[PDB]
Amino acid sequence: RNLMIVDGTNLGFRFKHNNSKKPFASSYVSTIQSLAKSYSARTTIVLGDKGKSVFRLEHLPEYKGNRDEKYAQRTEEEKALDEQFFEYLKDAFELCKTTFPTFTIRGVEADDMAAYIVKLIGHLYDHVWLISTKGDWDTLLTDKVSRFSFTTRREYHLRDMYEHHNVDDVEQFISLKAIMGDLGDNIRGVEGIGAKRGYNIIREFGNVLDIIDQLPLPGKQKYIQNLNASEELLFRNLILVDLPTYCVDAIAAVGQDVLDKFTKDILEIAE
Ligand SMILES: [Cl-]
Ligand SMILES: [Cl-]
Ligand SMILES: [Cl-]
Ligand SMILES: [Mg+2]
Repeated sequence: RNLMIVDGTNLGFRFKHNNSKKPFASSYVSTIQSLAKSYSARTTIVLGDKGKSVFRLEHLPEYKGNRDEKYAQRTEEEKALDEQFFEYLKDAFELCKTTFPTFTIRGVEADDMAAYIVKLIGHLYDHVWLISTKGDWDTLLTDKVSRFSFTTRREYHLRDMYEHHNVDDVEQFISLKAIMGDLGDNIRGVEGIGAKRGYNIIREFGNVLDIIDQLPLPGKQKYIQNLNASEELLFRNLILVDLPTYCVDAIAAVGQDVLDKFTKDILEIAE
């Protein structure tokens, strides 16, 4: 009765250390099978990353530049080990494809594919279970869309949004992420705004688009002065973090034909 969407590269890292040394294709597929039973998945779709986010790099050339730097500073042995891991992950994906619908699209993040699948076919299922450790995927939560993380073991539901993310709803989460950015993705945020302040700002003035319309905001605090100077950053960050709004555009960035093919494939699966 449910749809299960697997963040497949993310799952591969589950046992990254182990998965770099010995082949894991059979274990990988049996994990997905176990998850599908646990979550009563009538349909299971596995996603992988391939290349870099063309859409996000066009908006922010420095996007995930910290991650690129780390890869570039690997020792030759670290790199070989990673190359081994990715060869094993490729084998895992190939085996996976024999059993489950499995997609990679060069230049498109798994995030965008997942968001688009939920939009396109989520209505056909009782519940949608997202298998990912990425907090960014909680921009997709609803009354009928939840996430499971293998690292934390938590099942993430919309009703628990404040516990998880210091906001009450997805619109707020998206706006807060835009305001705060993310060090890990090399996305700058507005100086002096923590989760508390940001939530309070959103509850006062509205979402980031509403905030932008009201600049300059009243208030003497330095973090308000910082916000008032940040129209460009806020608008760009919203594009970078608002998965539901931009997921179609992010797929279309690599070719309308590629988006059309993906749409066709997903609708076939859901029939
Ligand atoms: Cl590599
Ligand atoms: Cl700032
Ligand atoms: Cl704060
Ligand atoms: Mg991110």
